[PDB]
Amino acid sequence: PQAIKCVVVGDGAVGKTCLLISYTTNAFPGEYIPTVFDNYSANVMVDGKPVNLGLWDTAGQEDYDRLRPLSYPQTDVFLICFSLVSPASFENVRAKWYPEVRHHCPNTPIILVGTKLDLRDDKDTIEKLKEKKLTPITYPQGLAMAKEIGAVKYLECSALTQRGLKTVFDEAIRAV
Amino acid sequence: ASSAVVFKQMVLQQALPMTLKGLDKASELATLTPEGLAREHSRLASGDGALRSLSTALAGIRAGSQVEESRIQAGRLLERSIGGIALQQWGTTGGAASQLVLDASPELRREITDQLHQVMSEVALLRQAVESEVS
Ligand SMILES: Nc1nc2c(ncn2[C@@H]2O[C@H](COP(=O)(O)OP(=O)(O)O)[C@@H](O)[C@H]2O)c(=O)[nH]1
Ligand SMILES: [Mg+2]
Ligand code: NI
Ligand code: NI
Ligand code: NI
Repeated sequence: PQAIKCVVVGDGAVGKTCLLISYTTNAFPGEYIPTVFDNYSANVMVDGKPVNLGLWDTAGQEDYDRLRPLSYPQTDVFLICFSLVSPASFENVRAKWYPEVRHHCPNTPIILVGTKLDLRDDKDTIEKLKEKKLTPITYPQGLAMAKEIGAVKYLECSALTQRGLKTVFDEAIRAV
Repeated sequence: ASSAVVFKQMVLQQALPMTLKGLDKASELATLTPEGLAREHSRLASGDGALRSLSTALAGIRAGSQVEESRIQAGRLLERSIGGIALQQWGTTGGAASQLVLDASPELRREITDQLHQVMSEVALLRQAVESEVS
């Protein structure tokens, strides 16, 4: 069984922990657990091959910028995440995450992941964003960003409904 | 790996000075108004907004402090009932806190805001202990 180390980064509250817990436990977290540093694991079968997937959960706040790189050594694949209903978190993929990952790991494959997919069709969420003169990020925008930063894949998912969730990690694994 | 817990512990301890910076980001909570609470909760509870910076810093202290008393105080703050919901949960969106604040009456918002002002007084005590541990 191949051991694959996958590190997840992105702005605070984009859904990194929910995405990882929903995948590893098959259930959306029952409550919010702040993340400073953590790691989970899962034994999965991809293309008929057993894999021991090591998942690294990080803190998106800048106050922990000096801590995040401690999770990077020997990383096999990176998941850079942004919330599809937070244009600001999307802009940070370009302004912060892509640069940080590349600065530390210039040759590691990156999967760009749009999170909270279910909210893009959520009436109340759409309404609240409009009051702020904002709109959810569209699939095309995300795809273009993925190409801009050289991501091997652009994937969207919902940790809540689990739509597109399994594919995120199958592809992360297939990228190694 | 049992050594995986050792590394995690080393990392969490390394984060201690960083939680202090996070607590700094929580200072606006001392002057938050009931109107501001309703209006700004989603901002305060996302990114490095005051409520999320508060929850994250407290969790870091609870897990990374080598002083039992500091770990206990951080845990007690995180579990403190704010309007019936643990302080910890106020630092996120899409959950109970977001719903409660949305449907809150003026009186509940006042009660929540006052409890948050009170929390910041306890943060001062916890901070004094952590700054001492760091030095
Ligand atoms: N509707 C919806 N909410 C989500 C989803 N993923 C996360 N959330 C919400 O957003 C919050 C922040 O997620 P969290 O994983 O803690 O953020 P991070 O770990 O700091 O990136 C959670 O408290 C959830 O309420 C999702 O797929 N759908
Ligand atoms: Mg997290
Ligand atoms: Ni490798
Ligand atoms: Ni450097
Ligand atoms: Ni007051």
